[PDB]
Amino acid sequence: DILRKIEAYKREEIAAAKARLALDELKARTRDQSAPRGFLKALEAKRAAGQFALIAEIKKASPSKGLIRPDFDPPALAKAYEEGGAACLSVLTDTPSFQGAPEFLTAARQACSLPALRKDFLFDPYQVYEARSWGADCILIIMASVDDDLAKELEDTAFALGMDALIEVHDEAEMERALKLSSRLLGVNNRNLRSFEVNLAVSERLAKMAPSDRLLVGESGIFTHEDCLRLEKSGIGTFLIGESLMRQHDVAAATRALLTG
Amino acid sequence: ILRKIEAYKREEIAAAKARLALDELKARTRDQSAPRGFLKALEAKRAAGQFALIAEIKKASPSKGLIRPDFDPPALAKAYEEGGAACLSVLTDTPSFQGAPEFLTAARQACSLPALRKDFLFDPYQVYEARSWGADCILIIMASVDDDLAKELEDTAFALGMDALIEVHDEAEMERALKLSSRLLGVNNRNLRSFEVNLAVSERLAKMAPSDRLLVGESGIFTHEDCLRLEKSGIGTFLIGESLMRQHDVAAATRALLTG
Repeated sequence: DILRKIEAYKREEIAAAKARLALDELKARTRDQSAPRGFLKALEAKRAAGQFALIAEIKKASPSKGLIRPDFDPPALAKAYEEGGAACLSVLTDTPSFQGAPEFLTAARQACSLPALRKDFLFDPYQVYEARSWGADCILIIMASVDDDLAKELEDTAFALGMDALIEVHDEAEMERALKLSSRLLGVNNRNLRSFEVNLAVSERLAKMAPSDRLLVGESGIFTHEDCLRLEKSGIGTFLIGESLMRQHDVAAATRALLTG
Repeated sequence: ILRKIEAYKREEIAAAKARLALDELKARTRDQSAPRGFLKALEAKRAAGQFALIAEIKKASPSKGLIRPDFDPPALAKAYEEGGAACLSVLTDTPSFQGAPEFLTAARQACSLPALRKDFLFDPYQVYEARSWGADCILIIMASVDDDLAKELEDTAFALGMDALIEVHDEAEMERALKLSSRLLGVNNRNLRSFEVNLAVSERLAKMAPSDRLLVGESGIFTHEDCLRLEKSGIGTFLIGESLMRQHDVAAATRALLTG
C-alpha cells in the first residue's frame, strides 16, 4: 500500500524540515545574546557568604488557586525581589497552566541584575535554545517527566549554550536518576505529584541521600525564615519560593523577612 | 496531570517550530523572481498546434527501480528544452524516486522552461518550500488528500503565483477535482495498488472532463503514436519521464516523441 507508506515518511520529513529551519533561527538569536549571568555561581556566592540563597519566583497564576496577585508586573517584581536579597529569579513561561509567557522572563531579567531560570516543562532540546534566546541563565529538567537519555540531552544542550540546569526530584528513584547527571543543582521538591500533599520531611529525607558536592534547592511548603532554618539542618540552604512572597503586599519586605527573620 | 501537560506542551513545541520555519520560507519566497507561467506555456504550445510536453527528470521509481544511473539534472533540462518540451517536472522525493529538492532548482536554472515540483504534498508548508526552490507549479494527488486539504494546497499555490496540477486516477477523484479551480487535470494511467499501466484509463476519464479543463495524460506514454492515440480523445498535453529518461540522447528522443 505504497501511498500510506509514502505518507508516513513524508510527514516525518516535513516535521524534520520545519525543526531544522526553526533551530537555525534560534541559533542565530542565541549568538546575538550576551553571555549567561551565572545562575549556579550566584547561589554559591550567597552560600559562601553564609547567607540563604533564594531563587525568587515570578508566577502569575496557579492551576487550582487562580490569579496569584491582582497586579502582576514582572519587571517590578524582579526589582523588589532583588531589593529584598534574592540571589536569582525563576520565571514561569508556561501559558496554559500558569499564565506565564516567554516575554515575562526577558522583561524580568532586563529589569534587574540577577540570573534567571526558565521555569517550564521541557521535553525537547529545541526548548533549551528557546530559553537561551529569551535570555535564560538556567533551565529546568523534571525527572518525573523525561527519561534518562532525554535528561542528559537537555543538560548537555544547556551546558553547550553556557547555561546551568536545575534538576527537579520528588523521590528516591528520581534522586538516583538525577545523580547520573553532572549538574550540581538539585531541586528537592516537597509536593507529591500524585497526591498534591506537601510535607517538608520529603526534602529532609532526599537530602540524606545526596552527596555533599550537590547544591540542594528546597521547593514547596517553605513559608517562613524558621522553615529555612529547619531545612538548613539537613544541609538545604538554597530555596525556590514564589507564590507566598507574591501574595504579600510589600514583596521586598516579605523577601527580607524570609531570608533574615 | 503530567501526561496531560506533556501532550499540550509537545503540540506547542511543534507549532513554535512550524511558525519560525514558515516565516523563513515566506522571507525566501519574497526574494525569488516571479513564477514562469507553467499553464500558460502549455497553452502556448497547444495554440501553435504542437503537442505540449511536461518532461520529467526522474532517476528511479518504486515500480521501475533505477531508471538512469548517470543522472545530471541541468544537462537533462537543457536536452529536454532542445527537444521541444514545454515545461519540466522534477522529482524532489528522495526515498522512493532518488530525487532531491536541489535537482528542481538546478534543472530550472539550466533552462528557461517552467518547472513543476513533483512530490507528495500533505501540508501547505510544502507549497512555500516549492516556491522557495523556484517551482512554477505544484502537484496535488486526489488519492492522497481530502477535499479541505486539496483546496488549501491549491489556494496556497495561487497566493504564491503558482499553478497546480491535479492528479486523478478514477471517476470519483475526477468529480472531487472539479470542486477545485485549477484548469490543469492530470489523468493518470498507472494503478497505484497494482502498478498496471493502461492508456485506456485516460481515454475513459476524458469522456467525463469538461472542456474548460486542460487534460494532461500521465504514464504509459512511450511513442509518438501513443500521443496520436490520446489526441483522438482530446488529450494533447502529456507528462512523460521513464520512456525518455531510458534513452541516451534525451533531446533526440524528445523530438521523435513529439514530432515523429
